[PDB]
This record gives sequence, C-alpha cells and structure tokens, in this order.
Amino acid sequence: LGKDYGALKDIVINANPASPPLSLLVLHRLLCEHFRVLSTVHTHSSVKSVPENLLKCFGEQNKKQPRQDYQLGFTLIWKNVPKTQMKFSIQTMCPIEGEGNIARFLFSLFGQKHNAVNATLIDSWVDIAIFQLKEGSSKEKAAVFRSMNSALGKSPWLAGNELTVADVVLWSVLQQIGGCSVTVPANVQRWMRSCENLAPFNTALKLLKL
Amino acid sequence: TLSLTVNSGDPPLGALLAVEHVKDDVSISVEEGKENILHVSENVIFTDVNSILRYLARVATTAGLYGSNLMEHTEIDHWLEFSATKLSSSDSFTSTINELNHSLSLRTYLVGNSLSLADLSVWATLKGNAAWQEQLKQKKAPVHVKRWFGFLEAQQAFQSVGTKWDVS
Repeated sequence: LGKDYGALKDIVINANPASPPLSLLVLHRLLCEHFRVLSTVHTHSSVKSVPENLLKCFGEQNKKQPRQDYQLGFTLIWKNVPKTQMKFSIQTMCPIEGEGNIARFLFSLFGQKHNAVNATLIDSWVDIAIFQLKEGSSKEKAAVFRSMNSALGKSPWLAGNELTVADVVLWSVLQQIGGCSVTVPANVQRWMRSCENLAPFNTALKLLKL
Repeated sequence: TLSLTVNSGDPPLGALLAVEHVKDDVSISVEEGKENILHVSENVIFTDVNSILRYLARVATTAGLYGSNLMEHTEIDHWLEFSATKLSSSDSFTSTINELNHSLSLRTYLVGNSLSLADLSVWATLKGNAAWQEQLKQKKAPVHVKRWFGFLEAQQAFQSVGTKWDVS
C-alpha cells in the first residue's frame, strides 16, 4: 500500500450499457471500502438512453463529501464501445481494454503481494473467466465448473486462502451468464455463497436489475 | 529446474521467444512434445500461452519483460489479451491491424521503450496470422506495424527462434 509513485487520480471507464461490467462495479464497491473515492456517472452523447439502475449505479452518492479528501476519482461513462475501456490522465499509458485487465489493475491497488506462481495462477483464472467462461459452449462452461470445483475443494478461494481478483471476475462473469441451464457443483456453490455474503458483491449485483 | 514442453507441430513462438530472452537468468529446458506445458514444480504447471509468458516474465527479474511499474504491467496485460482475442480472430483484421498501427505510431516498443511480453505476444501472433502475411506480400501492411515487425524480426533472438522452430 502507498499509491503515490507517479500519482494518478482520476480513473475513466468507458463501458457499453448493453454490457455492464459487473466485475468493475464489485471492484468499485471494494475500492470504496479502502479508499476515499469520488464516483461519477456520465452518458456519452453516442448513447441515446441508459437504464435508470445503470444511471445511478453510484447512487449512494447522497453522502456528505470530504471534497478536499479524495484519494481516487472513478468516472463511469456509458458509451457505445465494442469493449470496456479504461483511460488515465496520462498520455504515456495506452487505453486499457477488457474488464479482466481493468479488474487486475483495480485490485492491485489494494497492495496484495503474491509470488510468481500464485500471481500467475490468479491471472490464469481471470483469463479462463474471459476466454472460456464468458462466451463458451455449454461444454466449455462445464469444463470451467469442473476446474473450479477441483480448486475449491483444496482452498476456500480460487487461488488460495484469500479473496483475489480471480474470485471477483469469475463470480461476476458467472452472474452475467444467462442463456442455458447447467448445474453447479457443491464446492462452487459454497464459494458463490461466500462471495455473495460480502457487501460489495451483493450490492453491485442488485444494481444490475431495475 | 524449469521445463517447457511444446507442441512441436505448432510451436508457441511467443513462449519460445520468452524462453530465449530469459535463458540467461533462469535455468530452463525445452522438450519436443504435442502440447504446451510449463512444468514449474510437482504440483504446478501452466498450459495456456499467456500464463506461460507471465510466469517466465515474473521469474526473470533481469529481463524486464513485465515492465517496470503497475501501469506498464497493465499495458502489457492489455496487449496479451489483444493478441489472444482481436489479433487471433483474423476477423475484422483490417480494423484490428489499424488499431495496432495507431498505437505504434509514436512508440518503438509497445510498452515502456524496451522489449516486453507485449512485443513477443503480438509479434508471435502476427507472424502466425494469414491475413498479416497476405498484407505483407501484397504491399498493403500499415507503415508503423511493418516498421516495428521488421525491427523485431532482424533481432538475433527472433531470427534464432524462427530458424529452429518456425514451420513454414
């Protein structure tokens, strides 16, 4: 923890309202638990309308503001983009595309230190959520559940004894998978309930429906 | 030590470039095989190419392949996904290659002014993309991408991996 190497402040996220990034919302609630965050929602002029729940996903904004105080600025822009995108004040950093990459960045702000093996495992799970689970066949999804269930019989969270960005992204992607029935194995069921018991997880999930 | 098995019939040039740019820092052998497996230890293997690249970049703290800070790290993550998704589809390739060209217009390497996993990943994926080859031979490749791709290809590490492993 520290956060002032090259001090950046305002994080901008462009997201398509037809595809709300649930992992980023969960992450946003989590950051708020550790940092003083100033949160704003805009609608880019390339988007005609936006559902009310999405317009006010940062609604618990009625609170008195430190104003002077803010550590991080988090601006969500509903925009007609093909892929969720994060931008910074800095010209040197390219726009970051993909919620998995944005999630990795945001979770890293918590300072969690990992060794080579475990950091790479965490990254692996995020890739699986994005490249296999997000848009895979019924068979590809069944194979993900099997891997998760095996891992979750060995540790309480996907990468070990602590919540990591792996749990955030995979749980989120699972909630937005909607079309065809598949059945969840028992270690995955236990882990889902472990996730849902956390305030940031369930409040962000409620936001997604009216 | 570290052992990488590769699919000899379809080698992961990116991972092999990483092994090449890393060999002076960590002991690692390459085995012929029919799939990509990085054996780290008894209970630890990585089988997907981006995970293999990440792990190698992380244990080789001399090579600097995962950048020098959180922002460069995040840019490298961006490029790893770019090559695995957009650049692997050969679908809306023209738009994807034009995005890559735009990004390289003011850069020499993709991230932080030195060689990183971003370069290895995107280069390897580009070499294996038929639409890229069909652009080069037909003199339609975008200027900056051609410039950066030729630069890497003329490096001795790239020429060495190409000669040994590249199945024309």
